[PDB]
Amino acid sequence: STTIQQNKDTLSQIVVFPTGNYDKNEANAMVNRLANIDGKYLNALKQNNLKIKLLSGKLTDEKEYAYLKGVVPKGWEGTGKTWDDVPGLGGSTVALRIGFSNKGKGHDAINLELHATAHAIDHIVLNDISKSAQFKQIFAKEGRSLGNVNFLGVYPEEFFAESFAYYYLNQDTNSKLKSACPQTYSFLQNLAK
Amino acid sequence: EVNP
Ligand SMILES: [Zn+2]
Repeated sequence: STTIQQNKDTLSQIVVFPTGNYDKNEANAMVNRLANIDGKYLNALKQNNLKIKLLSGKLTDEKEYAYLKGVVPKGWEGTGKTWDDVPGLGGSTVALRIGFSNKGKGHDAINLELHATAHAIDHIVLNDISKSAQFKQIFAKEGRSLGNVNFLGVYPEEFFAESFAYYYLNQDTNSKLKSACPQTYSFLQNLAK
Repeated sequence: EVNP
């Protein structure tokens, strides 16, 4: 209880709510799901001044993502869609459309905000560990075992982010990851130590 | 960096 509360306190210094009208209850639900992430990662995101921006409109309607209008995201080739249609972005920043958390809401992640925040942890906190030799070996064996083989199975950083989301979303996804991807699960367990 |  106290650890979840500490994580919510840390997130209060990371999450940026949109100006204007937005679904406050769903924004709170997204923060609560993010609070399941191990506090060491959250504290490191705060120290690096990473902001998790929750949005009520399209990502590319924000001034800082306007440059992505018409750009085809990695792994979205052939879909006829561009960044204008993507609900969640992670990496050097994090930007997330409120209401689009669940799989199928314009994206394929088990949870939008955990997946995007995993990219920021990978890139900012862990210095692109998903592209390290160690993780590439794990990805070579287990990277297709969550499905979405043309996305998760092709880009190790995507398999990392999705695995991270399974690890932290809830007890069921955590158990599913352990059964499907035992080496990835052990990798994530050891990373948090 | 950006990722979907
Ligand atoms: Zn991703």
